[PDB]
Amino acid sequence: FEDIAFTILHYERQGDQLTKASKKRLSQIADYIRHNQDIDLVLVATYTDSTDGKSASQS
Amino acid sequence: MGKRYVATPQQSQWEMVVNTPLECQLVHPIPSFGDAVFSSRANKKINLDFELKMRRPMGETRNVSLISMPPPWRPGEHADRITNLKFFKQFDGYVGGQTAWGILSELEKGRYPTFSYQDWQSRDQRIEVALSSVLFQNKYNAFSDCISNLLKYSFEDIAFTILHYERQGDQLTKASKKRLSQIADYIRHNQDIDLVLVATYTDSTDGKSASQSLSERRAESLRDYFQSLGLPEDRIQVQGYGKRRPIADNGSPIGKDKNRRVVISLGRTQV
Amino acid sequence: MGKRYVATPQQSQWEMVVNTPLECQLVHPIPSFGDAVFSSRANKKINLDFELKMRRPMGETRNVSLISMPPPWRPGEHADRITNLKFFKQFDGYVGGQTAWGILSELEKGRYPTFSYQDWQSRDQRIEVALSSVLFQNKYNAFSDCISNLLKYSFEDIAFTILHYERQGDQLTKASKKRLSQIADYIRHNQDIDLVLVATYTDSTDGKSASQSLSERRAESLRDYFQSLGLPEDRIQVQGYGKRRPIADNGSPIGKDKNRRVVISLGRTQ
Amino acid sequence: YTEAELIKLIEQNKHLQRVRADNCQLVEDIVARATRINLPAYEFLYGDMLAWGVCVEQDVELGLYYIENAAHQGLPAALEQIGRYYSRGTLVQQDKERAIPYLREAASMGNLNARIHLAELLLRDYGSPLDYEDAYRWLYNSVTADKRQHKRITVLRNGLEQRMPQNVIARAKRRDTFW
Amino acid sequence: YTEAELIKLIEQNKHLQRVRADNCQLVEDIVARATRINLPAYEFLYGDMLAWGVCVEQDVELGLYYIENAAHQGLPAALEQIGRYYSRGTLVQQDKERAIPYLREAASMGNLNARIHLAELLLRDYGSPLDYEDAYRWLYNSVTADKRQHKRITVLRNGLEQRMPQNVIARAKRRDTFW
Amino acid sequence: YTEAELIKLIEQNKHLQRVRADNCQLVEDIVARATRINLPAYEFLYGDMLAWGVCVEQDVELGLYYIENAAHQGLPAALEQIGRYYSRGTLVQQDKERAIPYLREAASMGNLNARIHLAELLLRDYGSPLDYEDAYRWLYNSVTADKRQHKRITVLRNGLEQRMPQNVIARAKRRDTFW
Repeated sequence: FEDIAFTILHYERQGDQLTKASKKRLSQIADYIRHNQDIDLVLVATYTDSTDGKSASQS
Repeated sequence: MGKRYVATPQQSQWEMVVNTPLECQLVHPIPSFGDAVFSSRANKKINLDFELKMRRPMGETRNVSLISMPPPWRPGEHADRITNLKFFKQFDGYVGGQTAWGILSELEKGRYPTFSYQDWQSRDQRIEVALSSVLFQNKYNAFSDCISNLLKYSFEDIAFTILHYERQGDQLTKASKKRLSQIADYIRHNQDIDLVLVATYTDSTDGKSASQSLSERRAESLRDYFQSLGLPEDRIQVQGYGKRRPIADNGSPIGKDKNRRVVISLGRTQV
Repeated sequence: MGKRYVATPQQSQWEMVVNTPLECQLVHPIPSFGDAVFSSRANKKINLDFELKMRRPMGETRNVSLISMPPPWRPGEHADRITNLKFFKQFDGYVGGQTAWGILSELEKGRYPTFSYQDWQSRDQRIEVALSSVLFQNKYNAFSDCISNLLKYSFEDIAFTILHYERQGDQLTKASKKRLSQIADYIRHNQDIDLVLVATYTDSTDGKSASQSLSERRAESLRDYFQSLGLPEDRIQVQGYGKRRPIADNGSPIGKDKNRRVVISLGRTQ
Repeated sequence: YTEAELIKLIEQNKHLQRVRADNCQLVEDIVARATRINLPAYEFLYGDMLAWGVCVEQDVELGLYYIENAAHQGLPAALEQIGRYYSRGTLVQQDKERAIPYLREAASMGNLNARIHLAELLLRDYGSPLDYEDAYRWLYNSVTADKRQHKRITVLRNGLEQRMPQNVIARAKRRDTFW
Repeated sequence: YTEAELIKLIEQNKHLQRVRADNCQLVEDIVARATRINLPAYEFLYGDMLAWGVCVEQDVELGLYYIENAAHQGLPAALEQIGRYYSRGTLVQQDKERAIPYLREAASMGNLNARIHLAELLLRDYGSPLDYEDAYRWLYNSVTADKRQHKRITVLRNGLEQRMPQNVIARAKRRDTFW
Repeated sequence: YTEAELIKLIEQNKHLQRVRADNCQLVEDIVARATRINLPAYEFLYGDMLAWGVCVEQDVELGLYYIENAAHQGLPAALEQIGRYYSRGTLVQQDKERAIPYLREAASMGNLNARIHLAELLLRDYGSPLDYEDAYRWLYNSVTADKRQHKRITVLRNGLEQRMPQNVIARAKRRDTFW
């Protein structure tokens, strides 16, 4: 639980999909969650680059 | 009396786990210890991995002795020392190069490849791990048949390919068709590729509009072909350039032959 | 001890895999090792290739010894040293020339051709590979019959052909019809030929329109003939050049006959 | 330059000398053509200039970048340049086995120097004995007027033949037509 | 301060020196930005100011809280700082095995200090071999301009190489890895 | 040039000498006729001009291409030239066994040089006895005015006669053969 409790994932330059390594880490998280019933809270904080507009970034 | 992990003649079994033109895998379960895995993969060069996978991972890095011990039912035969390896902590034991083929050879002769080392999980006492040669020959024949049917090239060998088109029509030359067939075989069996760049060009025979239209036509034909191979649409990025950006002298038919080309680049990230 | 790869009399079998007027292929499966393939191909010269194909490829280039060992059931007979070969890395063993015929001969006498060398996959130890003579005679007779029924020309000998027409008429000369029959035989027996290029053209005796008409009629007759052999219409190409592009001095009787000619060019997908 | 003129200059390995002779007036033209329209011949010329600092300031990293840009386009000379750089260790770390795939494509394109260097590397045990057949084929079908290059190709062919069964040599010598 | 300049100063370990050089005139702005807007750079800066008591009073718990919030949002320097605090016992009870995950995450994000410290901890048996590969990978494709740090990185790379088989080493050198 | 005169000059091996004697004034006409009209005599002439680099620049590949096109259309001198290039290794890699078919076709069309060269190659074991008959036939009914060449032809005829049975010799001397 100490090794996966905090995870930071990255997105591809164009698209709404995660990178390969980020999908692998998400699979690790999913395995640990699906096998552990004591996990109560999940905090997700997505945020993006400055390339798009502020409304577009928020969307 | 120390610990000796070997499959008894009634327990010994060999299995072909992976039998595909991209990988061959032969597995011997060592009872109460783990597995011994022989893995060969498609490549330009001879390669074989032997991996001793343990249920309880290696506790400390130890010097291991590989010997070709005779089985009990072979009196009057001495043991041949093969080599000394190093097994690393929390990693599966690895033997490679000619030594893995030597292990296979010593199994083919009815002998037991024995790894002897001091086990951390065993109060640092010496233990033996032997591979049984019972019921091995049939599976060795199947493994060698699989090895004979391995593709003779890896992904590195099809990553960047320049194909050429014929002077008349929209069909690839013979050599280009052969190389495309190689790419098709590997893609058909792997499908892991995440970047397929198809940049098409033409010669200087047609007008700019006609050359651009023809190049885009052939690009989209290749894109449809790669989709038929199973790759998702997103990974394919086709682009037609027409007569623009020649690489050769268009004043000679040889130059026009060189200029009617398509560049296919395949990219993947292991991580 | 040593590793000897040979088929026991209960395991030894010989097969004629390819039996066509363009190739002959006699195959002997060596158990646990691979195949031994004798191949003969249609050609103008005597040719035989022996390939020791191995399941596990050759680890390193090694000097190999070819001996004619007697079988166990022949006491009192000694072994004859045949020759010394070299087996190369990641390649099948190849024996050619007179030595392949000699291997076939030593098999005909009832002996075992034995290749001995140090195997890289076997901890650099000496191993033997033998070809069994059990059940060899009938397949050797079939192999000799197929070699007898081989075409005496290869793709290189017919890929470019130039034929001539008679002075009066739309028919080819005798020799040109014979060469066209040779081409038709090779095409009908070879499925790898993809392209046929026909370029008829004539003498200057007739008018330019008449020359073009004759050339095109001849080209269409040859195209129909090539269709009769089974090739699809999208593969055959035919063009009539009339009296243009003369290769010989028009005006001389021999020159005009030279120019009254067809070019047939084949193209294969090997 | 038109482009065919520039390509012919490149093929003779005189493009840098040509730009030197013209007193470095083509500098901005070359830069604009290379980085704006991405003409492969101009890309290779700009990459070479950046690599050796001819009429421009030297930039090895960007020079190799533009050489690669030209190679991925299909230029026979950029591919051979990349392969030779990897094999010799010029401007990059020496790597023969990384070089070989580049040299192969240039050799298949018709580049004589790529064929010769590929044969030299294969005869030095820097590739599996599965690239030998293609190298022998390419050398066998090579035509040249330089007697030195002719003798070199012949010797390399003999060297390659001393490692092949001669059922592979015959297969390399076969063509799909009479010519 | 702009966010980018503050981030770059944080990476160089001169944010506190810069704030001192300003004679602590922007302290109110820093407090407002950290507490209300929750800007990770300002959260890290405010946490360092509170923790070590520069200009502002020394409030160790609150400073560590704001550093942990900067880490929450994911500032690699914050993760590295918490890791080295745990590993060296600075303001916290020394627990290297607890330090390991923080350093690992910071290294995976691209912090060179985290990579070197994590490799040093692993070479002292404060983790597992199941990290070496990644750590080795992170030390392999890392570019530094300091000759001393370059030598240290090479030494740590060799130290890790002496502990993994050729299979794992081959896999480590042959993977997509960035930052 | 007229087509007939060019053909006769090609057969005498004086087309290049004639073009030099014209101080290369018709080069544009030769290029236009070869490239556009595809006249076999002009294709052969242009190929020889490009290959050996007389007046025009030396482009070996393109010259051999145009010679091969002249051969495509069927100029016997072009076939003989390609055959002797392969047999002697001139501008191409020496392959006598590859030379044999070209020489055979040129001889069958009527080229005396091809007939003599083919007989010489066969007498060096560079073919098969399945050719001797035809070659012998082609050497039997061949008329030359040069006493040296006549003696050479007779010598080659005797050399071939020493290798075939009386049945095949009788059949060879008793066949319809022209040119």
